[PDB]
Amino acid sequence: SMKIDVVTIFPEYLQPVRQSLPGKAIDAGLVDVAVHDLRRWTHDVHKSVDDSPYGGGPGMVMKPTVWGDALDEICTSETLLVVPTPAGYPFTQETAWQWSTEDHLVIACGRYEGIDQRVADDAATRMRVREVSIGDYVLNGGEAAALVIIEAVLRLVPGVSLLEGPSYTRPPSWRGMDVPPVLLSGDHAKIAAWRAEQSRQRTIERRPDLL
Amino acid sequence: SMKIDVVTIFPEYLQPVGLVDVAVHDLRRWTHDVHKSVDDSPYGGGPGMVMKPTVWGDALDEICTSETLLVVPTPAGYPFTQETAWQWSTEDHLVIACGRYEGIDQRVADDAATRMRVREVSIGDYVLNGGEAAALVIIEAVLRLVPGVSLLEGPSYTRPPSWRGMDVPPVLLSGDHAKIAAWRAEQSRQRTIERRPDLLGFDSP
Ligand SMILES: COc1cc(COC(=O)c2cn[nH]c2)cc(-c2cccnc2)c1
Ligand SMILES: COc1cc(COC(=O)c2cn[nH]c2)cc(-c2cccnc2)c1
Repeated sequence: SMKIDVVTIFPEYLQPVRQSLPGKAIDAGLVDVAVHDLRRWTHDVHKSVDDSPYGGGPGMVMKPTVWGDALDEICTSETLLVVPTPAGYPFTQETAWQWSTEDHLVIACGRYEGIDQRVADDAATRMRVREVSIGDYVLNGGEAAALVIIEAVLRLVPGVSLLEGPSYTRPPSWRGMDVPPVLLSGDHAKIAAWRAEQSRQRTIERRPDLL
Repeated sequence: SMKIDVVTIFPEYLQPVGLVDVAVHDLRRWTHDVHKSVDDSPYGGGPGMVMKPTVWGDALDEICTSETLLVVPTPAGYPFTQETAWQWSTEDHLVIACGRYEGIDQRVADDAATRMRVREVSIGDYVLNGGEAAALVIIEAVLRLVPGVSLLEGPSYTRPPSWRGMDVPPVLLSGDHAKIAAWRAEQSRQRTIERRPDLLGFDSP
């Protein structure tokens, strides 16, 4: 059973996740994903979520007073607070496996230049906090990263190396290209060895970093 | 200016998407029979189903041209990075083919590559149920680089200068750009070493 809370200034962006949830998983109480508009915790009539950076520079920084109030209300001592950021530790399949057993994830979606660092540092004095990157590219905000994280974790919750090689299905011949005959051979030891070699060759060509 | 076509059996997942136009297409629109079957069991055995080449071939025939960059997200792909985003930001036409089940028949990409440029790419070393979330990541990373639209970044701070008894580092309040530039450098180097030693050419933990 897992609760996921997402905090964002674009709550509609998280409409897809709540759709893709099977009804049976929700009714068996195995999962609950809730999305919260950050501006609910703003203090001023202009609903400000950001301000200029100390020390100057580009972009605005999200306000600690607003985030602090939000996390105070949503988090508990048992919460795993997830903060997507290009500056984070790498989020990998290992990470997804580990988090799939958590009772409560809270994902803080940041925008612009980032979130005042005191938010995470304060939170870390009473809960577990993980700043993570889903990849070495830059996005405008953490919302797309939240979708990726939610999907990678929840598909490892029951009910909710080398690269893989090519897959084939019917028909045996299509636009002049035949399925590799070994796959139709009924020699399953040989098929396994062909697939292993396919995997080795693909990994050398595409991901030599994994060797 | 850029056109992006996304092809998927779950088009409503792409809802959270005039310098660019983005169109989303239901792959089932190119099936011929009632059940609208898009997948079948893998030749050679294995787990899960494989998307059939026939449906994909018909969809891509209509949607792509020889100028098209066909993008296929897959955990088995070349890495999609910021360099990739820069490269694709000047393309006229991206088509993103979103797979489901355990994958797409390899002949779809192989056939496409006889007519156009094809890129199988991974957005990271984790596994998703389908390419749709990866498509959203790729679209965001690329569109923000479209004309008219290393080391890890260190910590950022804004007002107030003291919050819950936690002070903004004093150098950031000093107005000394040289001391500030140097402090930020030491922060970034320190963060990179700790979190991403691979970026500086060191062994991963
Ligand atoms: C909370 O701090 C953030 C968060 C994000 C969104 O996450 C990603 O882009 C990401 C997550 N894994 N890989 C990339 C982006 C920025 C940002 C944007 C532009 C310039 N500088 C910083 C800052
Ligand atoms: C077209 O072939 C695919 C595509 C995808 C979706 O993309 C990603 O998950 C992804 C993209 N970058 N990093 C990860 C997933 C699978 C798949 C799923 C489960 C088991 N095995 C394979 C296959």
